[PDB]
Amino acid sequence: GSWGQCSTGSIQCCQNVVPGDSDLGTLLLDELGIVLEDPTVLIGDGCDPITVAGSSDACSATAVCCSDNNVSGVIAIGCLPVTL
Repeated sequence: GSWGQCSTGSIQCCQNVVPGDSDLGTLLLDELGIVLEDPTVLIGDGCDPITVAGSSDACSATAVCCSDNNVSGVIAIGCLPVTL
């Protein structure tokens, strides 16, 4: 079993990696009623936790690592972009 290399939090594969203060990200989290302590974090909309494959095909959109655990059901908060 392999999630991904990152001890900064949890690894996931985000369909939308957008800044929380981004036009996109801000619109998204506003739709989700998310209170930001740091709007300058990357929020990953459409983010599924990577716990399958354990290979290059472990992510189809964008590989990230979220430091926060608060998910609205599909998003991710505080994600750092990772690859390989």
